[PDB]
Formats: sequence, C-alpha cells, structure tokens
Amino acid sequence: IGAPDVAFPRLNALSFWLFLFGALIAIAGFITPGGAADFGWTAYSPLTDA
Amino acid sequence: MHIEARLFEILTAFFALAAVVYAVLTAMFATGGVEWAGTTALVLTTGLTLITGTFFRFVARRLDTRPEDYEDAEISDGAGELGFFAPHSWWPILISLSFSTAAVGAALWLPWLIAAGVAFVITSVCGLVFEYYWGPEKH
Amino acid sequence: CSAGQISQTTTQEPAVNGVNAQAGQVSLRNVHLRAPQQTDYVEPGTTVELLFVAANDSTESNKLKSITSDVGEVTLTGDSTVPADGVLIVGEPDGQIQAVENAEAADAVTAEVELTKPITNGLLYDFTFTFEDGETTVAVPISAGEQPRRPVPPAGPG
Amino acid sequence: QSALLRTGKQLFETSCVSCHGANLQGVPDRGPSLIGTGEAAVYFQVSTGRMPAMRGEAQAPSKPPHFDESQIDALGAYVQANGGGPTVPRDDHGAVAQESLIGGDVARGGDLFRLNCASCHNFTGKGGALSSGKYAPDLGDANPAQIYTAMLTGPQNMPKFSDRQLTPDEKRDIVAYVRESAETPSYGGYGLGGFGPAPEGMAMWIIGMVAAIGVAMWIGSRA
Amino acid sequence: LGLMGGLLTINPIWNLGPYKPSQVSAGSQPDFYMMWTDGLIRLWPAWEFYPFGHTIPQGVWVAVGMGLVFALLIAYPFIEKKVTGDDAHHNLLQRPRDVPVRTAIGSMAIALYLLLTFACMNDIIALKFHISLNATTWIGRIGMVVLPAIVYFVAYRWAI
Amino acid sequence: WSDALALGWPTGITPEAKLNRELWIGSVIASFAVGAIVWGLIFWTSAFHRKKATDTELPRQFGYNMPLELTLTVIPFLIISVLFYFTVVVQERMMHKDPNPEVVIDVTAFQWNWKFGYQKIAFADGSFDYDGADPERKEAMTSRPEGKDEHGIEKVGPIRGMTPEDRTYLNFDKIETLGTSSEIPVLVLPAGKRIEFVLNSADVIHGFWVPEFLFKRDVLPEPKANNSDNVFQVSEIQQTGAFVGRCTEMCGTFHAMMNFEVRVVEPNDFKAYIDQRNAGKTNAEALAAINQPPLAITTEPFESRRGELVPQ
Amino acid sequence: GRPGESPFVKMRPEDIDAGGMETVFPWRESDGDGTTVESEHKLTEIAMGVRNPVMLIRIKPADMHRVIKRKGQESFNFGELFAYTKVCSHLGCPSSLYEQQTYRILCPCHQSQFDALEFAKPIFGPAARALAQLPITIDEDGYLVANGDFVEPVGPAFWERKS
Amino acid sequence: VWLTLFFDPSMAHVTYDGVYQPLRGVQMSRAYETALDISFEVRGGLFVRQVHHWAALMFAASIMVHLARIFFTGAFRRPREANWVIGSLLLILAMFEGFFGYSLPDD
Amino acid sequence: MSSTQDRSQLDPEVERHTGVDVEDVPSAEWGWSHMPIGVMHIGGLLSAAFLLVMMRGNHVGHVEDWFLIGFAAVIVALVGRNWWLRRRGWIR
Ligand SMILES: CC(C)=CCC/C(C)=C/CC/C(C)=C/CC/C(C)=C/CC/C(C)=C/CC/C(C)=C/CC/C(C)=C/CC/C(C)=C/CC/C(C)=C/CC1=C(C)C(=O)c2ccccc2C1=O
Ligand SMILES: CCCCCCCCCCCCCCCC(=O)O[C@H](COC(=O)CCCCCCC[C@@H](C)CCCCCCCCC)COP(=O)(O)O[C@H]1[C@H](O)[C@H](O)[C@H](O)[C@@H](O)[C@@H]1O
Ligand SMILES: CCCCCCCCCCCCCCCC(=O)O[C@H](COC(=O)CCCCCCC[C@@H](C)CCCCCCCCC)COP(=O)(O)O[C@H]1[C@H](O)[C@H](O)[C@H](O)[C@@H](O)[C@@H]1O
Ligand SMILES: CCCCCCCC/C=C\CCCCCCCC(=O)OC[C@H](COP(=O)(O)OCCN)OC(=O)CCCCCCCCCCCCCCC
Ligand code: HEC
Ligand code: HEC
Ligand SMILES: *C[C@@H](COC(=O)CCCCCCCCCCCCCCC)OC(=O)CCCCCCCC[C@@H](C)CCCCCCCC
Ligand SMILES: *C(=O)CCCCCCCCCCCCCCC
Ligand code: FES
Ligand SMILES: [Cu+2]
Ligand SMILES: [Cu+2]
Repeated sequence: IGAPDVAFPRLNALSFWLFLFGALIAIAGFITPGGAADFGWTAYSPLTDA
Repeated sequence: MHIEARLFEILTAFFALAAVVYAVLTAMFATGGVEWAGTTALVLTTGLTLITGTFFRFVARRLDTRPEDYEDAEISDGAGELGFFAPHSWWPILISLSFSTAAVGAALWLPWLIAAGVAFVITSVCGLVFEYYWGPEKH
Repeated sequence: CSAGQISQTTTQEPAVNGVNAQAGQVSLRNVHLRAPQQTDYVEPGTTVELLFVAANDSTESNKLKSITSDVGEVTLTGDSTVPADGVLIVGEPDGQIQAVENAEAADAVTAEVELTKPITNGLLYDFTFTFEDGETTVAVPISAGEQPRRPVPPAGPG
Repeated sequence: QSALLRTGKQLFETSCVSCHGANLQGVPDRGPSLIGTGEAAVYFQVSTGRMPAMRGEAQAPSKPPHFDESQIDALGAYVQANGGGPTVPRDDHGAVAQESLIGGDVARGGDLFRLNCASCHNFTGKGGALSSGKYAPDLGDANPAQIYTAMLTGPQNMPKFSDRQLTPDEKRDIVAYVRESAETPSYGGYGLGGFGPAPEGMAMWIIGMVAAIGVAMWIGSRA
Repeated sequence: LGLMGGLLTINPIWNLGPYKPSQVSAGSQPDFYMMWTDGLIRLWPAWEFYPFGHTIPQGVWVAVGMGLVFALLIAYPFIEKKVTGDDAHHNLLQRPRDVPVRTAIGSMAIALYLLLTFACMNDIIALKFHISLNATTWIGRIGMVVLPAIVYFVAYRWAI
Repeated sequence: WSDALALGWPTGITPEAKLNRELWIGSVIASFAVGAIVWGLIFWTSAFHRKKATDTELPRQFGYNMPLELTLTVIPFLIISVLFYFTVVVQERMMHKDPNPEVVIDVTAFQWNWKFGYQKIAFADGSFDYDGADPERKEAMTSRPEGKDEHGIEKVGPIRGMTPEDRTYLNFDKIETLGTSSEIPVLVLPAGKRIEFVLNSADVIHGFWVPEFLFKRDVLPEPKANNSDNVFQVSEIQQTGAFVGRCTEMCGTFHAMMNFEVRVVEPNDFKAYIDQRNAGKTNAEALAAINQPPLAITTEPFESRRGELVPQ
Repeated sequence: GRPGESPFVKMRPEDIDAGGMETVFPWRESDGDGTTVESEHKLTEIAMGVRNPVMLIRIKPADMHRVIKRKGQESFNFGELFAYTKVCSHLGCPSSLYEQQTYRILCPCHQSQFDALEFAKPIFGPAARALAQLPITIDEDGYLVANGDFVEPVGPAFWERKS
Repeated sequence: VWLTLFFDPSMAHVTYDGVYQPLRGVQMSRAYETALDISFEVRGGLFVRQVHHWAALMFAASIMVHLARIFFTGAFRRPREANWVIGSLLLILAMFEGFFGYSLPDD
Repeated sequence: MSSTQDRSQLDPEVERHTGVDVEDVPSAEWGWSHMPIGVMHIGGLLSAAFLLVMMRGNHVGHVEDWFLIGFAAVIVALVGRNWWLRRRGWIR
C-alpha cells in the first residue's frame, strides 16, 4: 500500500508476542503428566466440562 | 473515506438481513423457536459493522478527499509530515509475558498467580503507554 | 507421556484385602478368609469362612465350581451353579448388605474351612479354586473385615 | 434397600460398566474391581467427583460430582450389596454424618496428621507432589465425611487406613484437625498458600525487592 | 519491611508441629538463599563411591559443589584479572553491555542459581503447576548444564 | 461401476439409505464433471508456456471480461440450485416421523458403550403387545426446604429448578441390551419393519452411526432441552444379517471402542428373541436360542490393554 | 497421637490391611505407658530416636509375586508385612510418602523413590542405597515384634560403612 | 534483640500448656515453646518475629542484588578486590546465619 | 539538546591486538569481550559428556535417558558444526 509501517507498530509487536507465548502455553499441556487437551480441536461442550 | 465507510455499510446491510431472516426462520420452522445464540451473534456482528461503518461515514463527511482516497493524486500531494510511529520498544514483549502469566494463573486456578499477572499487566501497559511521555529525570 | 500405555491409574489393584485371581474363565474377586483370631494362630479344628466373589467373564457357562478345596478341607454349604454372565457371592463379607433378607436357596454358597493347620493374619495360604474349565491357586489372605481393635492390655512400666 | 440397589445398578449400567463390568469385576487394564471397595469408597470417590474418570493418567483428578447425594447413596448401596465392605458413617437421621466426624481433641488429631498425613500432604493440609505425575490434593475442599472416607479407603497411592489402624476416634480427631487447619485464618497477615519458604521467598523478591529497587530508582539518578 | 511483617505471613511455626524424627511434610524447603544448595542436593544424580570398606555418599558431592561455588565467588576478581590481564586502577564502572563476556558469565551464573532454586522448589512447582515430579527433577538435571549455556550465549549476543 | 464410483459408500440397507446413496452418486457425478472441466482448463492453460518464439511483446494483457464473468457466475448458481433442490427432496425423507413406528429402540449411549431398551414394539400385521417400563425415571429435584442459610433461600435447584445430576431425560426399558467393555452390544431388529430410534446420551455427546444405514445422528445429553430432534426413524431394513455400527463423535479416550452391531433378523426371529428376553436370558443367550451367532460377528471387543507394548 | 499417656501401644498384623502403611517404633514391655516418670523418658527417647521410626507396609497379596528380596533379607518379611526404616538412606530424612499401587516409598526432602516391592532400593532421586529392612514376626498373643536387628546401619551413609 | 529478650534455646522437652489450642499437651522443645510464646503470649511478638524473618529475607535478597550490581558493573577491579572478597564472606555468613536463624525455633 | 556529549578516559591494560576487534564487538576496548572458542568447544563437549554420564544412575525409566541422549546429541552437533565451520573458514 506504500506505507512505511503499520498503524500501531508497537501493537503488532505485541500481537506477535501474544501469539508466541499464547501458543507456547497451549502446547505446554503436553509437559503435564495428564497430557495436552484430550478433547477435539472443536472442543465440544460436555466433554470439555470439568 | 467514502469507500472505507461503504465497505462496512455493505457488510452491515448483509449482516442485518442475515440476522433478520435467521431470527424469523428460527422463531418459526425451528425445533425450539428462536435459537438465541446465532440470532444474538448475527445481531451483534451487524452491530460491529454498523458501529465501524457509522464512524467511517462520520469521518468521510467530516474530511475533505485525501490524496489516499483521491484518484489521480500525485505523490507530492501527500508528501509531508507523517505522524509519530513508535520506534523500537521492548514493552510489548513484557505485556505479552504478563498476560501469559495471568493466563496460566487462570488455567491452573492459582489466584495468587492471577493477581501477580494482572499487576504485571498493569505495570507493562503503564510502561508502554508512558514510554514516549516520561520526562527527563529532575534529580 | 504419563498417560501412555503404562499408566499408574489404569494399572491399579483394588484397595481391598482380598486377592484377585483372573486365571480361568471365571474371575475371583476379593477372595479372603474371615478367620477371627484371638491369639497367634487360628487353631486347627475351628471353622473359618472363605469369602470371595466368582464373576463369569464369558456368557457362553462355567457355573460348575466343582471342588475349590485345598489344605483346610474347604466345604461349600448351599452350593449352587450361579455364575452365568453374573456373580456368585459365597458368603457375607463384613458390611455386606442383606439385599434379600430371606432364605434364597438357604445360604448363598458359603465356603467354610476346618483348618487342620494353624493360620495367622498377615500370611498367605494357597487355595486351589477348580472350575470345570480349570484350576488356579489363589494364595488367599486373612482379612479382619470390619472388626475394631481388640484392646491390648495396659502396659506396666518396668 | 431394594429400590436403592435398583437405582444404583441403573446408574452403574449407564455410567461405569465400560470400566468395571456389570458384575463389578474390574475391566482388565481400564479399572479395578469394585468388589469389596465398599460404600465408603464409592461415596468418597463419587462425591468428590473424582471417579467418573475420562482418562487414564498418572492420577485421576478431582472434579465436580457427577451424581447428587441420593444417587451417590444408590451407587454406594449397590456396590456394597455386590461386594460388601466399608460403609460411610451416618448420623441419627440417616444422612451422611459430617459434624459428628469432628473429633473433640485437636492436638491429638494434629499429632496423628503430622505422623501420618503431613507425610505427603503438608503441615497444614495443603497438597504435596508424588513420584511421577501424582500429587496429594489440598484438603481444604474435603468435608468431614469425605476426609473420613478418604482415610477409610485408600483411593490411589494413599495408604488404606483401616479402622483397626486408625480407630474411628483417631480418624475423627484427624478430621477435626484437617477442618481446623483448613478454616483457621492465617495469624499474622495473608497466608501465602501454606508453603513457607517458597511462597515467602517469591513474595520477598517480588513485593519487597521491587519496592526497594523502585524506591532506589526514585531517590537516585540514572546515568 | 514492617508492611510485609504485618500483611504477609512468614514462617507460621504454629502450623508446623514440634520437630520429631518421624513426622515430615511434603514441602521441606529452606529459605530462598539456601534453596540453591537444597536444589543442588536434589538434582545431583545420586553418584556414590565405595572405596575399600568405606562409603562416599552423595552429600559430599554437594559439599564439594558448595566449596567450589564459594571459592570461585571469592576469587573471581583475581580470576578475572588473571584471564584478562587488567591490573589497572579502575575507578569508572563498566556497563554490563560494554563488558559482554563478564555479563554473559554473570547471566549464566544467575541462570544456574535460579535453576537450582526452582529445583529445590520443584516439589511445590510440580504440585501446583501440574508437572511430574520426576519431570521437574530431570528438567533441573538437564538444564543445569543446558540452561547455563543458553543463557551465556543469549546474554553475550544481547550485550553485543 | 456404481460401487467404485460411490467412492466407498456402502450399499444401503434401508429405503432412506438407498435414496441417500443415489443422491450421493448424482452429486459425485456432478462434482467429477466440474472437476474434470476445471482440471482440463488448468492443464490446457499450462500449454501457454513462455514460447521462445515470444519476442519482446507481452501477452494480450486483457483481464476484465464482464460477459464471461456473468456466465461463469450464473452457471454455478444453477448447478448448486439444482443440487439444493435434490438435497431438499432427499432431506424430506430424513425423518418422516411416522406416528406409527413398528418397533421403537431406546438408544442410550453412555461413556464408552451403548444400551438399547426396546421401548415399544407394535407390528402392523398385528403382534408384540409390548411396552417400555419407565418406573425408574426418578428425578433429582434438590427442593430441600432450606439450605446452608437459616431461612429465605429455600433453594429449588440450579436448572429449571432441578440439578444437573438429573438423568430424568434418560428413558429405561424392561429389555436392556447393555454393552459391556468385553462384550460388543448387538441390537437385534426385525427385518422389513419400521424402526424408530429414540437417541440419548448418559454423560457426553457422541454419535450413533450405522455406516450401512448411510445416516448418523448425535446422541446428546439432553436433546429436548437443547432443541435437538434426537429421535429418528428408518422406514425399513431389507437385508438381514449383522451390520457394524460405530461411534462418530468425541466421547473421551475410548471413543474408538464404542462399536456395536445392528443385527437384522426375520420378524419370527424377533418374536423368538423378544420372548426369550422377556424370559430371563441375556442377549447372547437369546441369539444362540434363535440360532444366530451370539457375539458381534462384524467386530470384536478388542483388547482392554492400553496397547501392544504394555507388559500385559 | 495421645498427648503423653500410652503414646506407644502394641500392634497386631490384622490391624493393617492390604495397601496400608503404619509408622511403628521399638517399644519394650519395660518401656510401659508414660504414666510414670521413669517411663515418659524411655518413651520420649523412643519417639526422638533418629533411627527408631520404621514403616510397616502391607503388600497386597496380588502384588506379592512382584517382590524381589535382598541377600540375608529374604525371610525378613512376615508374610505380606514388610518393615523398612523410615529414615531416607540419603541424608536421613524420613521417607514417609508411601505410594500403594506403585509400592514406592518417596522421601519429601529430596524426592527419592525406593521400590518397596523389591528390597527398598532407590529407583529415583539422590538416594543410592536401599532402606534397611527390619526383620519382623509375631510373638505370643500375635503381636508384631522385630525378629532381629537391621543387618546394616540404618541411618544415612557415612565414611565407615559397607564393611 | 527483642526476640532474644523472649526466646529460650533448649531441647528440654515440655508439654505446651499454652494458649494455642491445636498444640496442647504435645511434647516439644523449650525452643519451640518459647517461639510459640513469642507468637501468641507476647504482645506484638508475632509481628516482631515476622518482620525479623522478612528482614532476613530482604537482607539476603539485597545482598544478592548488590553482588549482581558490583559484578556486572566491574566494581571489584584493582582498587576493590579486597572489598569484593570481604563482601563474599559477608554473603556466605548471611546465608548461614539465616539458616541458623530459621533453625533456631525447633520446628 | 538537553544533554552533554560524554567523554571518558578508561585506564587500559592483553592489548586487545590478538583476539576480538571493534568491528565484531563495538566495545572491545571497554571490557572483557572475547572468550577463546576452545573454551566454548570444550565446555560443550563436557556438557554433552555430563548429560550422557547422567544416564548411568538409579532410574528405571528410559524416557529420561532418551532426553539426555537427544540434548547431548544437539550439543555435540552444535559444537561440531562450529568447529568444522571455523576450521574451514566459516564455510557452509
Ligand atoms: C527445576 C525446574 C525449573 C523444573 C521445571 C518446573 C517448572 C518451573 C516449569 C515451568 C512452570 C510453568 C511456567 C508452568 C505453566 C505451564 C507451562 C510450562 C507453560 C509453558 C511455559 C512457557 C515457555 C510459556 C510462554 C509464556 C511464559 C513465559 C509463561 C510463564 C508463566 C509463569 C508461571 C510466569 C511466572 C513464573 C512462576 C511464578 C513460576 C512458578 C515458580 C514459583 C517458585 C512460585 C512460588 C509460589 C507458589 C508455588 C505458590 O503456591 C504461592 C501461593 C500464594 C502466594 C505465592 C505463591 C508463590 O510465590
Ligand atoms: C506489602 C505487602 C502486601 C501484601 C498483600 C496481602 C494480601 C492480602 C490478602 C487478603 C487478606 C488476608 C487473608 C488471610 C487468609 C488467607 O490466607 O487468604 C485466603 C486466600 O488465599 C488465596 O487463595 C489467594 C487469593 C488471591 C489474592 C492474594 C494474592 C496475593 C499475592 C500475589 C501476594 C504475594 C506475592 C507473590 C507474587 C507471585 C508472582 C511470582 C512471579 C482466603 O481464604 P481461602 O481462599 O479460602 O484459603 C484457602 C483455605 O480456606 C483452604 O483451606 C486452603 O486449603 C487453601 O485452599 C487456601 O487457599
Ligand atoms: C529457567 C528454568 C527452566 C528449565 C530450563 C531447562 C531446559 C531444559 C529442559 C530439559 C527437558 C528434559 C525433560 C525430560 C524430563 C524427564 O526425563 O521426565 C520425563 C517427563 O517427560 C516430560 O514431560 C518432560 C517435558 C520437558 C519440558 C521442558 C519444560 C521447559 C520449561 C520449564 C521452560 C519454561 C521456563 C519458565 C521460566 C519462568 C521464569 C522464572 C523466573 C519422564 O517422567 P515420568 O513422569 O517418570 O514418565 C513415566 C514414563 O517414563 C514411563 O514410561 C511411563 O510408565 C509413565 O509412568 C510415566 O510416568
Ligand atoms: C522425535 C521422536 C521421539 C520418539 C517418538 C516415540 C514416542 C513414544 C513414547 C511413548 C509411547 C507410550 C508408551 C509409554 C511406555 C514407554 C515404552 C516402554 O514400554 O518402555 C518401558 C520403559 C518403562 O517401563 P519400566 O518397566 O518401568 O522400566 C523398564 C525396565 N527395564 O519405558 C522406556 O523404556 C521409555 C521408552 C519410550 C521412548 C522414549 C520417549 C522419550 C523421547 C525423548 C526425545 C527428546 C529428544 C530431545 C531433543 C532436544
Ligand atoms: C502418599 C501417602 C498419603 C498419606 C499417608 C495420606 N494421604 Fe491423603 N491423599 C494422598 C493421595 C495420593 C491422595 C489422592 C487420592 C485421589 O485423588 O483419589 C489423597 C487424597 C486425600 C483427600 C481427598 C481430598 C479431596 O479434596 O479430594 C483427603 C481428604 C486426604 N487425602 C486426607 C488424608 C488424611 C486425613 C490422612 C490421614 C493420615 C491422609 N490423607 C494420609 C496421599 C496420602
Ligand atoms: C476408566 C474410567 C473409570 C470410570 C468411568 C469409573 N472408574 Fe472407578 N476406578 C477407575 C480407576 C482407574 C480406579 C483406580 C484409580 C483411581 O481411583 O483414581 C478406580 C477406582 C474406583 C474406586 C476406588 C477403589 C478402591 O479400592 O479404592 C471406586 C469406589 C470406584 N472406582 C467406583 C466407581 C464408580 C461408582 C463409578 C461410576 C460413578 C466409576 N468408578 C467410574 C476407573 C474408572
Ligand atoms: C512422551 C515422550 C514422547 O514425546 C517426545 O519425545 C517429544 C519430545 C519433543 C522434545 C521436547 C523438548 C522439550 C522442549 C524444549 C524447548 C527448549 C527449552 C529451552 C529454552 C527454555 O516425550 C515426553 O516425555 C513428553 C512429550 C511432550 C513434550 C512437550 C514439550 C512442550 C514444549 C513446551 C514446554 C514449550 C517449549 C518452549 C519452546 C521455547 C522456544 C521458542 C521461544
Ligand atoms: C505425557 O503425559 C504426554 C504425552 C503426549 C503424547 C504426544 C507427543 C506430543 C509431542 C509433540 C511435540 C511437543 C512440542 C515440541 C517442542 C520442541
Ligand atoms: S533426604 Fe531423603 S532422598 Fe535426600
Ligand atoms: Cu464415539
Ligand atoms: Cu459415547
């Protein structure tokens, strides 16, 4: 588009780090003894209940 | 910003039509009347687009045609002082880490860690917001 | 991978005194001896009960329960051919609910042993349960089902 | 009771026959046999909600109960009838006794708890870690009947404390100590969990040291 | 410090019964300043030697480790000057970025100390953050030689 | 040719399954025609290489073909509208909801196995004076006069005045063909009759799918309260024999171990089976008595062992 | 846990049930209840003995076939009763955290597991020597008594050991 | 100083017989008994001992932070290696004194 | 413009003539700036050796040994890559 930078370039830096760290804690369910999320990716309701 | 507003106006029209037709055809011809989940979601995405498009239309009527929005505009026309764009900053990663601490505190139901993460999020957001306003040390 | 193929929770025995003997088509559950002992041993010549539950696995049945006798001369009063995709509860384990409170075939196949040999709590004593399908040694324990502590005499310091 | 046994069998059939066959014999390598576990074990497990477990892992976690009090009683009665075993304590009316399980003596309960319970749980009833993926849950959520039945039966990796080993009086004293330690306010400020050294060091390094360093940055200069 | 003494509970001994050799608890940690020694005890891999009719238990390993830690800490400036050659009278401080190798080494040492401290706390970490106790122990064991290297490299490059 | 072109769709055993298979064949024919023409277009424009004979002259550089765009945005609408009309007419026979089912099966699916109730049987030719039990549908209204507080709360219950641990939505019957982990359940149905299935889940959502019915439904915990039409009908089952059935929604860990069978037997065989089940007998015993293999012949209750490398 | 009077009471095998652990101490008839002043010092010594406390564990009969025994300790167990010192073989903390259905005696001080099924040898953590196994039996009247003394020093190891 | 005005170091066994009900009649060392007396029987003794322990933790933490400051800033070079050395001895002494301090009330 | 340009005379003393250069580390003259690559190579080799040796111990499981092997292999691979590249003049 001919722009020099994005509208809020400290915000897109935050977006990447929110992506990275948010992703890591999701994958981090594996290191727990029980495992990661066993329910499907869709994560239907009663199966995801406590 | 005429086209920018018109995009959201078109989206709002479509989503309003979708919400209305869904609500009607679910109030009748459904097992239990109005679904109340799809209906509300469609109504409030219509609201999303309506808010954004209304603001864009207000701006379009308040603004004279910009070089960006003007066909047959030369580069020199838009040449000038662009505004402040934040240079290098390490506050975003700290905000992300603080929010991750709060998130793990929520997942592993640890109220102490939730409180610590919220305090860190407040601190990191304060740092990011004040980054370019903190004055020199007065000694 | 603490939830893999070798998992603690899945590989657990019941927290009950009776042993489990799955050998043979009919599986033995909570097999123990009710032999209340007042001293070191349960003296020979005293009858003590052999509690267990025989659960049939295959519905196609092994309801014989021929002899199930070993050193001790185990006799099966009120014997019946119960196990057919079901349970045979020989006796009344401490706390057992009288689900019927009536004489259904008199006793429910109570197994009792005249020891002919001292036994004591904490030891394992081999019993050969033999159905028409086959025979299995079980190594039954002694269980004090629901009896409270017997008062130990007070100690006189010396 | 006849109808209670019928209801217990009904719930068992549509809840857990996939893990202990209709005969309650343990399904090989999915669940242990319920013969002899007893009404007490059934009550503890289902009331804590721990048991209707939807995964095989290091330890079955606790979770919201999947059956109400009457249904838990039905399950327990059915399992007691099938196997026969320990029974959950009950009061004069017939309901599961909870207040009655609060032993009068609390110093004795605390000594017994420290000798036997604190071994893995904590000084004051908090949780503790175990060999590999296991853990001892914090006792703050357990009601007196659940604590008594948890002693009476060994759910998983907890030693089974028979009545002969811990007579109902000693078990009641331990229950009283557990409840007192759970409901006792922390004297001397916010009790950082119950673990002393680790929470306290973290709180130092965060609160006290951030305060000190920020105050130093305020007072001094940057250069 | 007064506000902390008021609002935060520190060492509530009343919850902790009097010492008896038989009674125990799951936590069993020292204050944070000795948590690193305790974590060294936990992580060091049970290596015992048995000379002729004698034993050299795993405790001596940690004793020697602490001896080495203190010796190196006390003798660093002399080690630093032997390594670099600096025998000049220095009255102007160096920025940690301006001294990368020393900054990298300090970061590596702090990483090792933090790893040891969290290894001592591994019991409570495993309990609260649902990680296997064996998993935390072996994370500490591997990381006490991996994390120091990672932090050294990262700190050196960060300073540059 | 039809079997191969069906892309591995089993030949149905019900009129609904046959009609669905025919619709699938037609839709696959249409999809393959569209794919063939589009792939032909791609592999024919791949013949527009940069010929070395192309001198310093760029291509036609046209873009922006309004009539062609209109044609190729009109025809897809026609194709999908025809497919939608066929879809609607086929859908109409998805649940005809005939108010006179010939046999009603209460399919309650709990965590990691099935149970079939035989709620009601009413043959059109005239037979089977049979009915469901429903004494055991007992509610869990937590309507105690008072709760923890001294007075005032008089709590009724969280949901519609009841507790989530209600199970009243579940229905129970005299003849229950419960499936054990070591015994695959075999729901036996009469051939040639209309079979209704009243679908429910004891604990969690999962999915009843007989692959040869060419139809699946999701047994939900409380379909009536979730506005789900769990109950669905099958007009007929022509072919007899044993047909595998599977669980087709996430159940938990043992989601792949919920296989069952729907053994379709003759009406006289069903007479004998139901009589022998009214008499104290198990499903396997009744099957053997009617001279049909007792255990599921299309599937086995495979090992409860966590896997092959587990040390028994 | 009685506060002071009769702190230690004789024990019987029936008191423990499969998958149960009990901390026991070396009580003598002479070391009667704590009522007297001569007693309540012997009893205090018993309680405060570092190497005194032992854990008596009841191995399940089903799992009795997985037991592997040490040299000179094959007959130490009384049927399905195994008595192992509570003092961890590494630095001497009590190893009280007994896990049944895994038969692992875990120490909280430094997270060392000892396999109770086999002779209580360390299968994880800093410990490298097995817990000393007490020989147990039943005397007259059926009360549990020690059938001897530890065949090895029981506390944590030291230089003059293993000879 | 305030703590020593109320602390009694001894293993002499005693039954509490204090105010703290959850520990009554239990054999304990006089050290533990007097620590409990500081906590409960003495006005502000709990606060004094808590601020003492918090001061110990802050002492260790601030020593560590100061060590980091000097090490990373190179304040130990030629003129001040002796200062670094004595500071390291000070840190070791602080660690071990904190060890003995939280070991004092037999717990 | 409310800042004054700084100038400093740092007492210097190796003559930073065989080792790192300002082009590679801008502040080479201002402090300890280069560790011999032999130190890092030998340290990585010893770390990998320690990880491998930690396999020998009292632990029935072998997931731990496989993790040790993986990490030691990664360390050895990194050290080998660095050594080979430096030997060949940072090629490939
Ligand atoms: C030897 C050793 C370190 C072994 C490994 C064990 C270990 C520490 C594992 C990590 C722990 C974590 C972070 C678990 C969450 C799940 C997980 C691993 C997610 C992936 C990690 C990852 C790379 C995430 C990306 C984003 C990111 C950096 C997230 C970090 C989130 C967190 C938890 C930040 C804070 C770090 C933290 C406080 C960790 C716990 C450490 C300690 C010693 C807490 C002490 C403590 C405890 C334990 C209390 O209970 C308590 C109760 C009441 C008041 C105070 C406290 C208190 O201070
Ligand atoms: C200058 C100093 C400033 C210090 C701030 C002081 C904070 C004041 C807190 C409130 C007043 C005092 C409360 C005293 C009473 C009290 O103790 O408070 C409990 C609460 O406790 C919790 O849950 C935590 C709730 C979350 C809020 C408090 C978190 C503050 C932390 C973050 C401060 C330390 C800094 C750490 C930083 C960490 C980040 C590191 C990067 C409340 O009861 P409860 O909730 O039920 O505790 C359960 C028993 O019941 C049950 O048996 C038992 O078994 C347990 O389950 C127990 O939790
Ligand atoms: C700054 C400190 C951070 C640490 C730095 C060090 C980084 C190096 C990480 C080294 C990873 C080594 C992991 C191996 C560990 C190992 O060997 O143990 C295993 C368990 O595998 C696992 O999950 C391991 C997962 C490893 C995850 C790595 C986590 C990295 C995190 C901690 C980084 C975030 C740091 C955040 C810092 C916050 C700021 C602090 C201020 C098996 O246990 P077990 O449980 O007994 O399994 C039995 C079977 O064996 C048996 O078959 C079967 O029968 C079963 O029974 C099963 O139980
Ligand atoms: C990418 C490819 C990675 C590999 C992908 C395959 C992963 C499969 C893992 C688990 C599957 C579930 C089975 C779970 C059961 C384990 C299998 C088994 O049956 O083996 C028995 C022993 C305990 O049985 P035990 O009686 O107590 O002792 C026996 C006495 N002699 O476990 C063992 O040997 C452990 C062997 C299992 C493989 C090791 C997994 C860790 C790999 C870590 C790699 C990280 C590399 C780091 C890089 C930076
Ligand atoms: C490791 C040895 C061990 C000892 C000894 C022990 N516990 Fe536990 N405790 C555990 C473990 C492991 C669990 C987890 C059981 C489960 O999840 O099924 C547990 C669970 C519990 C629970 C359930 C709490 C809840 O909310 O679910 C209570 C209550 C409890 N224990 C109390 C006690 C009491 C009272 C004693 C009295 C001596 C005791 N424990 C002794 C380890 C132990
Ligand atoms: C495989 C999933 C699973 C299901 C679902 C399940 N169980 Fe269990 N059960 C187990 C496992 C595994 C154990 C042993 C480990 C544990 O309890 O965490 C166990 C143990 C028990 C115990 C304790 C046994 C003892 O000796 O202490 C009781 C009681 C019990 N189950 C009853 C029930 C009841 C009642 C239900 C239905 C409400 C049920 N279970 C559902 C697998 C299951
Ligand atoms: C059960 C077996 C079988 O599975 C495996 O063996 C796969 C193991 C893959 C290797 C995992 C190594 C651990 C991650 C190291 C990341 C770098 C750390 C140094 C920097 C701090 O294996 C198991 O026992 C468990 C298998 C599950 C492993 C899950 C690992 C999840 C990773 C998660 C903790 C996030 C990693 C953070 C990466 C940070 C790098 C980007 C910034
Ligand atoms: C243990 O209880 C969980 C076992 C999980 C089995 C599946 C293995 C997943 C591994 C994927 C890779 C993890 C992340 C890799 C980061 C480098
Ligand atoms: S003190 Fe027990 S293992 Fe170290
Ligand atoms: Cu399924
Ligand atoms: Cu299902």
